[PDB]
Amino acid sequence: KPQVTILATGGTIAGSYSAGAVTVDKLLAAVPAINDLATIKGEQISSIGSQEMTGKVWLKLAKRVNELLAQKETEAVIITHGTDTMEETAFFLNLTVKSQKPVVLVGAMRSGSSMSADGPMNLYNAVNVAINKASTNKGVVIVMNDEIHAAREATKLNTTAVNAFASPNTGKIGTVYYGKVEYFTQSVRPHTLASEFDISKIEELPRVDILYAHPDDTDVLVNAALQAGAKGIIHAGMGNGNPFPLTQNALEKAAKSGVVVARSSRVGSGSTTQEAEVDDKKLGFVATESLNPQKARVLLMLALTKTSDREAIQKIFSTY
Amino acid sequence: KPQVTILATGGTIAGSGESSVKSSYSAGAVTVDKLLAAVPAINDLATIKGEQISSIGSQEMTGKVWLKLAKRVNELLAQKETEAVIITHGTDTMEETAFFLNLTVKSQKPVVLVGAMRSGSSMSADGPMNLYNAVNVAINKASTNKGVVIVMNDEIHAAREATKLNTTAVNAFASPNTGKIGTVYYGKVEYFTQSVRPHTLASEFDISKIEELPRVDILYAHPDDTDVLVNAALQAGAKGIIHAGMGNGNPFPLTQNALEKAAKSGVVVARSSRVGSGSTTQEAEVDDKKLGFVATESLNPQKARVLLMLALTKTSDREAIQKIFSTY
Amino acid sequence: KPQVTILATGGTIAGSAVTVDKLLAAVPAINDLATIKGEQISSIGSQEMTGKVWLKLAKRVNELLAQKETEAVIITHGTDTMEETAFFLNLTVKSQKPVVLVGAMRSGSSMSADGPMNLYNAVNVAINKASTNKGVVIVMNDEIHAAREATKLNTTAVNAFASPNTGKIGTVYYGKVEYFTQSVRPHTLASEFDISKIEELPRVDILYAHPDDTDVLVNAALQAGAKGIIHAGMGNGNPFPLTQNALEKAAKSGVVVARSSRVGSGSTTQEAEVDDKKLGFVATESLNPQKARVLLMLALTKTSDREAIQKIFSTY
Amino acid sequence: KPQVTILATGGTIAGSSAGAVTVDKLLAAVPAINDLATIKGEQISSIGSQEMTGKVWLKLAKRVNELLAQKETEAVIITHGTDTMEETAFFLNLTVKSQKPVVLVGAMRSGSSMSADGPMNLYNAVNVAINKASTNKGVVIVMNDEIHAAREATKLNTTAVNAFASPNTGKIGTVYYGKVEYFTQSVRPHTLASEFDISKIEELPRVDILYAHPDDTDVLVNAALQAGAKGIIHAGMGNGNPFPLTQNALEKAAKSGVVVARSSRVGSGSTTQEAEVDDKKLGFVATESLNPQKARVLLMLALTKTSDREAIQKIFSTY
Ligand SMILES: N[C@@H](CCC(=O)O)C(=O)O
Ligand SMILES: N[C@@H](CCC(=O)O)C(=O)O
Ligand SMILES: N[C@@H](CCC(=O)O)C(=O)O
Ligand SMILES: N[C@@H](CCC(=O)O)C(=O)O
Repeated sequence: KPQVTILATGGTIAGSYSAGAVTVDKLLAAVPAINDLATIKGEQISSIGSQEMTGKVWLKLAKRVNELLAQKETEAVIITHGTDTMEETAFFLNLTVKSQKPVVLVGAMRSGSSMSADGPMNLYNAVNVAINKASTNKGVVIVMNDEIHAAREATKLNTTAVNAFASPNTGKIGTVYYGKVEYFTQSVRPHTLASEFDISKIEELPRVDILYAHPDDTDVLVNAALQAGAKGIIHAGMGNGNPFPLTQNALEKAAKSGVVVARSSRVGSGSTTQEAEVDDKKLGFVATESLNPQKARVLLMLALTKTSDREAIQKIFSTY
Repeated sequence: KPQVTILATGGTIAGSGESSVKSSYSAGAVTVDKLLAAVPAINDLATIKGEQISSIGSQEMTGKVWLKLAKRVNELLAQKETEAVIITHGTDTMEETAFFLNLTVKSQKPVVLVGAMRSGSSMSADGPMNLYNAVNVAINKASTNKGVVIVMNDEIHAAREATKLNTTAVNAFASPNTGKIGTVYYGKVEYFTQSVRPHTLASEFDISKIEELPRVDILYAHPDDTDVLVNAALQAGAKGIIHAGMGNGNPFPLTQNALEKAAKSGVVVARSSRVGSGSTTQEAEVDDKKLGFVATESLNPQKARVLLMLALTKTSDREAIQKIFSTY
Repeated sequence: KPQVTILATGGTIAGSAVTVDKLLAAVPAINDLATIKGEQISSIGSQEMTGKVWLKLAKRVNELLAQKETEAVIITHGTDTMEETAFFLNLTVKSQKPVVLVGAMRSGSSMSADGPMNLYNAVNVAINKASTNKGVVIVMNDEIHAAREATKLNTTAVNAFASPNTGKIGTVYYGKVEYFTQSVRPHTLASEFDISKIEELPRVDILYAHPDDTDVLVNAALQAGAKGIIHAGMGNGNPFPLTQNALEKAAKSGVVVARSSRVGSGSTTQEAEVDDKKLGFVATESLNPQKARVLLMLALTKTSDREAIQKIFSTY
Repeated sequence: KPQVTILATGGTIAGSSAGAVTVDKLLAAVPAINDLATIKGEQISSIGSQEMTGKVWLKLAKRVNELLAQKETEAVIITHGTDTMEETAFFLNLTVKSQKPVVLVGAMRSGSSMSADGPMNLYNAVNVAINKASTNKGVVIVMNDEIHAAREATKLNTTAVNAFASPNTGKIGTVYYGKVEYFTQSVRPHTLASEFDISKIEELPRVDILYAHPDDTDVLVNAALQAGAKGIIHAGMGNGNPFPLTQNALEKAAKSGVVVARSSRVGSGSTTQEAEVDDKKLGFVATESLNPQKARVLLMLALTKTSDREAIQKIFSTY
């Protein structure tokens, strides 16, 4: 049997021999068929809802994943996670885990005690994906609702639906249906081993704020973010990354002062492009291209561990 | 043939390199004359008058322009000879304008917003067809009492439901919680559904005597979030805050504490979501009655901001504002 | 509390009339919402459905909703052809009272079975005051879909149901029901169809278009006594030439040929590439082949006139 | 600048010597193309895509193979009607023996229409064809600023300019005013990796498609058998399920040596093995994550090599 570690970041996503953590033992009690597929070890990394996630928990999680996958006996890692910010954690890991071994994030849109709880099947499927030979070198994945999503592309796109996860710019890379795993595509953007980021010696991540653009917008939130020590700002702009004039002036000021301003969009999908209506080279801004504000924040945070140069950060957004 | 006024809020959404000026007819505004020159088939469908209400990209829109636009639409539709109004508009904030109008226009006559995702000078510009289709929708008898609509990419979207969901695509407009209410294909209009949420004549909002709208900020939630943007919004005089929360409208704890403070101080805090679709629900993880918050339900942050702005012209009571979000 | 009848046909629905009693044992919270009566109308997978079962079901629903004590009907049904049954009922049930169809994409004995929640939500929709006069609805995966618009769009997903031309009309989330839109196409009471005295429905075949297509399937359908043919055409309802010739023959012989599309969404339009008036064809517009077949079947109970059938497709 | 051949299968997709009049009209309508590449043109057929036939597919595939064998040819672009572009693309994806780009492109709106999509689609298609990252992606469809893998692409709407989709996987890349970016690629074998070879083939095997529904029939199966069908795609209800009467007739067809492959009418997802239909007992193949029309193409090619159930199942589980 392959050996897999499940890292829990909160409560049980399913249900209502010790693997080595009470949450994971409850999961194995709820979904006993998992034991036929793999030898499961368990650890409790944090005990929070995903809306309480912090960079400190991310760094801890990434370092631990790296240390687990460096072990000869460990075939893969599964992380149970709240759905609200699973995309951010998955993306962070996708650029910080230095292995080709599978890393799978999984959660549940419905409570484990609910009628028609999604967790049991999601978890079962996640274990099957983790142990599948074809999952090697796919990068970090999210497995939800019979679907396998690349971490670069995945987002929570609905407040409540069991099918809330989507990859709006590319679609799912594969399927998993009652444990049967099939890949149809893979990301051609560099991840994991190919990533230039290394967080092994990092204790705190740089501060990056996100601003929400709208008509009759303001400068006061840019200024508050500067005042609070923001190293970067993601601007979730109107349409193709467009700011209101008053806000643009403030962002220009921010940029001149050494804070990295990266243009994303509030709309939900598509690329926030270079050489559209905003003169990024003149104003000192970066275009985040085909990401979303929350995932752009993650990438900018990592970029800021290496550099605050406009051109080098643009190149990072145009690569990853 | 019916008489329709096209209100332009910026440049031409169709054509390039046109003249306004032709011997047979003008409409009363250069932008609109250029539209007619670019799409001459429009003149067979309706008698077109034109006005220039503003001259901006939609990313520069302001409450002042919205008030001006709404009052003018109300005037135009009060005229016996005016069958409908079409507003040409930038795509970036067309959804906010449409939604504002949907709650402030006191008529059953059609109001149609239309734009173009591609420049009129571009290869394969979408504006000419979008505009032609918009005119056909504006004059169609079935468009009466549908509320304010957006017409883009052969589709008719209810203002309550519409959003720009993509940065660049000609098909960027969607109604993610309900779909389009109708279609328009080479001018052929069909409706399949209609909103059952009150709009236009049935709206309780009235902006005829309003000069400035209340200030409502929007915040973007994320892990390791902060209190400093709530505080800055309070300091700047925010009457309301839309919180674009994680998942089903969930805040980070530090931010929640600041929002609770904001609520206690009389600022209306309304929970929406960053995710893109679905309802930010009551009686989920956030105790809204205890904390003093409103749940915006099936809107999005930007449209929730509009509704809260209008609500704040009448009241800042939590229960009354919740009822407004649960009605409109 | 309101009285509701659940009709089982049934499919694989909740838990590991007896079927309805098992549902109530699996989802006991339903008993707090309504007084549930149960009947077994058929005992089949929905891939075995027939016009005889549809007629029986519709007559029974009409009888039940004519009763003063009956607030609504819920029909448990297999997912494969739920859309066809819902659409049929939408044009044949003569009442404003709610009719809700509900099923499950996963077996009731499966991990994470969808049936229990679907059923619970369906009862809540059936008894909601806003569900009156919405027409027949499908309730699946927290969503309320109008029968006219609904289709099964995926082979296996719990979210397989969609309304690709319009979206869902409402939501139901842990029993909380909200409507955001409603159909403006006539249904139920406003329908001109009446099946109370009908024992067999007219035969309507469906053909699948493709490059290098054939005439032999048109001919076989004619030979087998087809009163209508739905052609699931390429793109905007377009036939291969050999097939078109055969369909023209079929039309001249009195068989109604209606153009739909294989693509999955959008309207198969009039006045596109196919000269329908010349060739003798009807354009089905914004339906799909399977639902167009239902509507043509009903139309054929009243008429086989091209213009009248086009008017029916342009109305319903 | 790179040399690219545009093969036209019908009229102009844009506007109202490269070596073919259609292609010269395209260059007149979209002159910016000439800055990107040296364009040669050929007229392979002169038809709407609803009139496509295997004969035109064979001709097209052989010609593409010839053109890409030429050192001077960087890529091929094929202008095509939208209705059956997905079939032609899928066929070429399994028959073109090269890593050089092959790009299919069309227009949902007529070139003479207001807001015609052809000019931009064509411009974008040339940019994709000449991009270095398009090598070894397989055959692609370029429409509405999107790059779709041939295996996954389908026309999903009757009229919309955004009618093309990849419902099981999404687009593999984007092209926006000529700027090309790939985000994914297919991991299913295509082009050079395909086992199919049509260089000596003159006619493809006959494969019919049947549309399933309640109260279904056996007469269409029988007519297809009578007409010489080597295979039948059954577009089944839900997860590839037949009506009983029809299943009996398909079982008969299978026993008689006709390959029966189960797909679905629904639009997306896999028609799976080991669901409600006992394929091994009845003699059927499950087409998995394709659609009826593309399953037909793959079965047609499979039938040039074998009519064995197990070998055809393996083909559907591979490509
Ligand atoms: N807000 C919770 C919801 C539970 C879930 O859907 O995962 C979380 O993300 O932690
Ligand atoms: N972003 C500008 C450009 C035009 C458009 O995209 O509609 C605007 O919103 O006005
Ligand atoms: N194909 C079966 C699946 C089981 C179910 O849907 O209940 C049916 O349509 O009945
Ligand atoms: N049905 C025609 C029209 C052109 C088009 O839609 O691309 C074809 O496919 O050739």
